[PDB]
Amino acid sequence: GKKSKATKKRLAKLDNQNSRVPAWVMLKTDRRNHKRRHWRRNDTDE
Amino acid sequence: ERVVTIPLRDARAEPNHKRADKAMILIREHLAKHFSVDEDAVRLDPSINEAAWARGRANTPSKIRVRAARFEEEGEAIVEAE
Amino acid sequence: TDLSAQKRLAADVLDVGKNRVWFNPERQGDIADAITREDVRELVDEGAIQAKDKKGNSRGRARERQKKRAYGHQKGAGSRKGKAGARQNSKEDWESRIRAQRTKLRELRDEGTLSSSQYRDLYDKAGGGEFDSVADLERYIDA
Amino acid sequence: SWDVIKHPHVTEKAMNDMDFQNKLQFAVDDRASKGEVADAVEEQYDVTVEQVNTQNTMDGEKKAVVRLSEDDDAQEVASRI
Amino acid sequence: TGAGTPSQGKKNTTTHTKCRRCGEKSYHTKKKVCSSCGFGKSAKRRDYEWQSKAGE
RNA sequence: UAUGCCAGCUGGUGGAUUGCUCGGCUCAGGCGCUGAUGAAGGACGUGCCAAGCUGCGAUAAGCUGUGGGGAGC
RNA sequence: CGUGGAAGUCUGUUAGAGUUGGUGUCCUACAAUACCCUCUCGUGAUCUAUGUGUAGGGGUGAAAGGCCCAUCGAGUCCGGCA
RNA sequence: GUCGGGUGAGAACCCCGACGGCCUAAUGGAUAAGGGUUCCUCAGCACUGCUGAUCAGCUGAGGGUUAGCCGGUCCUAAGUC
RNA sequence: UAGGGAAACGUGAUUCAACCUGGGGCCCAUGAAAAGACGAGCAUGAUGUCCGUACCGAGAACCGACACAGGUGUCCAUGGCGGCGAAAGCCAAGGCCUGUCGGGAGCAACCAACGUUAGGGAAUUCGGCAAGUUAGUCCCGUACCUUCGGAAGAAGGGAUGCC
RNA sequence: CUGUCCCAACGUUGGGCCCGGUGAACUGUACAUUCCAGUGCGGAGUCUGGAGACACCCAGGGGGAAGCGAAGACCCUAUGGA
Ligand SMILES: [Cl-]
Ligand SMILES: [Cl-]
Ligand SMILES: [Mg+2]
Ligand SMILES: [Mg+2]
Ligand SMILES: [Mg+2]
Ligand SMILES: [Mg+2]
Ligand SMILES: [Mg+2]
Ligand SMILES: [Mg+2]
Ligand SMILES: [Mg+2]
Ligand SMILES: [Mg+2]
Ligand SMILES: [Mg+2]
Ligand SMILES: [Mg+2]
Ligand SMILES: [Mg+2]
Ligand SMILES: [Mg+2]
Ligand code: NA
Ligand code: NA
Ligand code: NA
Ligand code: NA
Ligand code: NA
Ligand code: NA
Ligand code: NA
Ligand code: NA
Ligand code: NA
Ligand code: NA
Ligand code: NA
Ligand code: NA
Ligand SMILES: [Sr+2]
Ligand SMILES: [Sr+2]
Ligand SMILES: [Sr+2]
Ligand SMILES: [Sr+2]
Ligand SMILES: [Sr+2]
Ligand SMILES: [Sr+2]
Ligand SMILES: [Sr+2]
Ligand SMILES: [Sr+2]
Ligand SMILES: [Sr+2]
Ligand SMILES: [Sr+2]
Ligand SMILES: [Sr+2]
Ligand SMILES: [Sr+2]
Ligand SMILES: [Sr+2]
Ligand SMILES: [Sr+2]
Ligand SMILES: [Sr+2]
Ligand SMILES: [Sr+2]
Ligand SMILES: [Sr+2]
Ligand SMILES: [Sr+2]
Ligand SMILES: [Sr+2]
Ligand SMILES: [Sr+2]
Ligand SMILES: [Sr+2]
Ligand SMILES: [Sr+2]
Ligand SMILES: [Sr+2]
Ligand SMILES: [Sr+2]
Ligand SMILES: [Sr+2]
Repeated sequence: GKKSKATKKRLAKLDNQNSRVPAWVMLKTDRRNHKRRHWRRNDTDE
Repeated sequence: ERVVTIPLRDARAEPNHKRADKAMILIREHLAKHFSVDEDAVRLDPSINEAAWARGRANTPSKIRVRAARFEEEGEAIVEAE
Repeated sequence: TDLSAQKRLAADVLDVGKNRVWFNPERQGDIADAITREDVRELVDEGAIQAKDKKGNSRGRARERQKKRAYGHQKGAGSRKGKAGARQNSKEDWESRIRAQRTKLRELRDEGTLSSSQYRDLYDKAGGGEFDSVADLERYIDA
Repeated sequence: SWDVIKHPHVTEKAMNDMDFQNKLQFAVDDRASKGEVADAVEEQYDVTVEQVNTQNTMDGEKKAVVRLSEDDDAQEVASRI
Repeated sequence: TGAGTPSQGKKNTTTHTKCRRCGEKSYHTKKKVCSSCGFGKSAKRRDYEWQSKAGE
């Protein structure tokens, strides 16, 4: 499949949203990424 | 150290297409009994492996001449074909 | 030590398949430190990384058989598997036969042996399939 | 309004292009053309750009590979900034 | 051929995509119409009274 | 007496119960239009380190003025 | 006699399409229609990818009430509705 | 698959060699759709993996896709708006 | 006196996919369109932006809730022996040991797939279901019936290796 | 023509059995070592009378639990539906 520029920006964003909650937020809140999406297990849009 | 003749006729009990694998077990079992050591301690030089797998996995020779040496503190045996 | 990454690089460096590249068992640690392609090329020069020779099927037993068949042997009724017209195409055999017969008659006209009246009579008979071979054509011309 | 050059792209592959091919890599704005990237580099750094190669990265940004002339040295330009 | 599992293998067509107007994955790229907001069909947004209970 | 039955004791498992309420539900009073000066909504951005929410819009958790406020942020 | 090479033509696990029997295997499956062997068609009313059209008392149907996204003697969703 | 060896706290299944096999319209090569980072490197084993794992399509962090002449882009098709 | 190769760094031939160019035949079937190019020269210089580009493409990267024995289009149809063959079987190039749990018991009963069974030979069974028999090629030879096409590979008989 | 049969045998490969590791589901009112008779809503492990019965575990083929699976499609009924 051939992706467009906008489709690429969205996929790019979804990949960034897939990073873990930083180590410092755990210490600041004194103690979970609920939007964890896998390439196989989960499904994106379009 | 001595030269022994290992009979591999008990490899017929195991299915035909897997005779070579059982032949290798039988060699390790024989040398451990006759040299009074553990099966983990017996080391078979690749020459024995190639001798038993010569005609494939199914046609293993009924006998095999083998030269084995015995030494060390815990006790072990290095073995090869001749 | 995991040398599978290097096996991929060596196979591209030597331009040989992954299954044909050999690594020295005594030099595993030196190959484990081989990060780049320049590191691999250096180990190829050192002889540590080598490419095995590719197999080629021996045509010797086929050649002996080709000699026998060219001499007319081993083509008996017990060796034929295909039908007759499958072994030799009839349309192609007629093309071979009639072209040869028309080339003979063309030469005999230029030679002066046959006149444009005798030639026409034979060409039309050849196109009607009156002659089996070129020898059978000559056997008709000579009386 | 949007600026053309966002920040320099400094990675291992970016340094190889700088040391051997005299190329400076930049993370630019995705609406910028090859010509607009060329002009902005010649103005912000005082160099002469020969060729620009753009790629839309899987980061949502546009990566531009900018080749300088022989008069300019990429290693010297990246060291001052 | 079964209408079940073996007919699922042919399903590689893209129809419903992210909509320019509402953002839902309902823009039918073959019909050029959105099944959620009505983009491509109407200037007005697709809303219906049956999307909620009669007295609500 | 093994396998084992019934009740209990100590410890688990589980999360009922009791207590608690940053949420709801309902009633009442007030108030009440926005948009081509491009709304509402959505997308993507925006933080030193930033995934979610909130905010904000390339001037991007914010800029200016007046008033309040006050030693903190 | 040769030439020619016709054909909803024949043999064919060529690719490909189909699915007769085993009422085999499976039947908390590998699988909400699968596995194996056997069997049928295979230059044509052939097979096939992609694009495109026809919509629910309506389509589509070489007709079996077949098919219209595991849903059909009237699809699915939500509403009427407690 | 087997015998040796490598790394490792730990090795039947991670890596090397040898021997022994399997695939030939595919189990090889290039691709469409579709997927969407699954690609590469490093570090890992709590999750995932029909057992184990030092391995991995898994976890985390970095990195990676460069075109006048390959596609899109342009043209018109059934047809659609 | 590019590139590539450790080296040599060939020459002729046959059969010839691709590609080129012709002749014939068929249709109650007649086998796109448009942009564009040609027509219509040469120098020199400049410009040539924008979007895609990773990887999988499958018995683990797609659809089927799964690392699913299912499903899923295209090009490689000219690798060798074999043979009519893009058939079988075997083997290169390439790929793989991941159709991913192992160890042990001459390893019983029982089951799935399967081999061989004397004499008899369908007695089995609703029924030869299952299995088996036959088989490729050449030669000889071939009935009833027929819409004269066919029946037909009728049937039946012989042959078949190697040197 | 032949293991379809007379009439069954031996063998082969994968299971099956033992060990390490992984690890479900169906089902469950209770009690429950049953058997022969009887009785009972006339088809009882549980009632009555007798008989038998030391507990536990392994493998088996499935006699019984009118076994498990599905609020019977048959039939009738409903001022039911299509
Ligand atoms: Cl492309
Ligand atoms: Cl011609
Ligand atoms: Mg990432
Ligand atoms: Mg002919
Ligand atoms: Mg580009
Ligand atoms: Mg279609
Ligand atoms: Mg009917
Ligand atoms: Mg690693
Ligand atoms: Mg798998
Ligand atoms: Mg007999
Ligand atoms: Mg039969
Ligand atoms: Mg009922
Ligand atoms: Mg009825
Ligand atoms: Mg009615
Ligand atoms: Na997905
Ligand atoms: Na950045
Ligand atoms: Na017990
Ligand atoms: Na108000
Ligand atoms: Na954040
Ligand atoms: Na004729
Ligand atoms: Na079938
Ligand atoms: Na309807
Ligand atoms: Na494994
Ligand atoms: Na050949
Ligand atoms: Na039998
Ligand atoms: Na029973
Ligand atoms: Sr999936
Ligand atoms: Sr990145
Ligand atoms: Sr399809
Ligand atoms: Sr419309
Ligand atoms: Sr409305
Ligand atoms: Sr049947
Ligand atoms: Sr099975
Ligand atoms: Sr079934
Ligand atoms: Sr069968
Ligand atoms: Sr046929
Ligand atoms: Sr035909
Ligand atoms: Sr309702
Ligand atoms: Sr490929
Ligand atoms: Sr561990
Ligand atoms: Sr990988
Ligand atoms: Sr590629
Ligand atoms: Sr497949
Ligand atoms: Sr199938
Ligand atoms: Sr090979
Ligand atoms: Sr595994
Ligand atoms: Sr025999
Ligand atoms: Sr009979
Ligand atoms: Sr005969
Ligand atoms: Sr009693
Ligand atoms: Sr049983």
